[PDB]
Amino acid sequence: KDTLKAILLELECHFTWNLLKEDIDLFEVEDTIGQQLEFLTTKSRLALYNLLAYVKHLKGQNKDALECLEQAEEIIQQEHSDKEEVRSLVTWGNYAWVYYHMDQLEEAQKYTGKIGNVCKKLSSPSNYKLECPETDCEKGWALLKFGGKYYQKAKAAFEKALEVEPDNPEFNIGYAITVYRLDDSDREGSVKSFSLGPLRKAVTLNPDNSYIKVFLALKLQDVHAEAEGEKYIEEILDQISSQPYVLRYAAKFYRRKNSWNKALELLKKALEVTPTSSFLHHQMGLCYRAQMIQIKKATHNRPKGKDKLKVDELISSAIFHFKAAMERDSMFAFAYTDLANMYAEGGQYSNAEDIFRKALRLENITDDHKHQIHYHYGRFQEFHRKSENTAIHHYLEALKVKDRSPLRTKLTSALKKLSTKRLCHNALDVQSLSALGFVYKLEGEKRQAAEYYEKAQKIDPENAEFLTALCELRLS
RNA sequence: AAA
Ligand SMILES: [Mg+2]
Repeated sequence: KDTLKAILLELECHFTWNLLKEDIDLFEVEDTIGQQLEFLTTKSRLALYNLLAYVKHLKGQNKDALECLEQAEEIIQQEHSDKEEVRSLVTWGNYAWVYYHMDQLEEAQKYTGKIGNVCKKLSSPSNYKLECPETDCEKGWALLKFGGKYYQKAKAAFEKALEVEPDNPEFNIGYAITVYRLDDSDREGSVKSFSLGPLRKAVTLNPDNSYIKVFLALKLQDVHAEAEGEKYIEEILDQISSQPYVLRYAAKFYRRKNSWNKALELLKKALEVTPTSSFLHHQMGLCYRAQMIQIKKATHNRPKGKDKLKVDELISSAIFHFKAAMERDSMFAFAYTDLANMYAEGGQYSNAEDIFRKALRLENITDDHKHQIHYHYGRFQEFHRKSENTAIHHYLEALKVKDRSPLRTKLTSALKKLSTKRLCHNALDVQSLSALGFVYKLEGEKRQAAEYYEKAQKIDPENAEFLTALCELRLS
């Protein structure tokens, strides 16, 4: 039996790719995968059903997982008659792992052995896995689905597949999309457009694919070629209909151009197809907020008459959708911050607070996103609740979690104004002392940082944070 | 899916 458990780990499939269930909302993934099967016909059905099966096992539904794996076998027979045996390895891997979890050891073995046989047949240098670009590609996609944390591992996976077939249409889409997301991940300030080239190439290799095209259009918006982008959008919309995975990215395009009504039209159309989508609900709320803001700016932050009436309607709508986004994807960090921010604007602080505090307890979202929550809660504390003590705290956490980001200077500027103010009132305010300590340390003003920590330590001598700072402050 |  220990021999079997050893062999399982050697297999190449979802069970050995470190896809941790904690890093996602299991229901959202299971749901959206289901929706991708119905409404994203470009993507591999065999891959989605292999992934679905694994997801279902993470939900503790091993019986349904097998059923999913059966669908895959049928798809293997259908789409991959030729190259049947080699397309079965991942499916067979999930089978062996799923049966092992159901304590059907004899059955689990039947699959590993079935996998072993195929490996020597096409003698790969490994006994229970065969390196393959299509599998590297499936790997890339599963990784992507498990969120921000996996993007680099995803990128590499596609890179491994493209190493073999640099001109494969499918492979290029995966890579291009991955680099496109990494353009929007862990930004330090300005926008990134490493993905522009790979998308160019992806599109050329996939002429009829409007899903890949929409990313090129958005990436062209990002780099101030809005004209070229919008023409790409118009071409797509006249070329496809009611494909939620395409309409929603066109909606985004229009939204940023401030064409909110046209964005709302496209979203709504995507919605009647896929009404539970957290993507769509977020984008909707964003449009209502923006429209709401446009009015406030046009009335110097104090609308009267039908304006105030409209603004309150927009707020309520934006709340409805942010909440929907949040309820559908418990891992959707910006669903929480936008919801709470809108509750704040609405003056329902109790609701703002409850949403923020849930967002502050998400352990497994990325540091970049943790960082944004600390930032927004900090502002809520400062401007709505007027608690400078609490805001200073959260600006510090934001920087501690991620110190180089487009928020860096908003955070250090805020910490400096607040700490100075509070120190003009009480020169012995410790939190404010360690605050300027931390910031000056961050800015490289090593001496001023030391002075601030020394004043802090004089007040709170055996503080292990201030002792640590002064030390590491002496170590350059 | 925010900036
Ligand atoms: Mg999603």
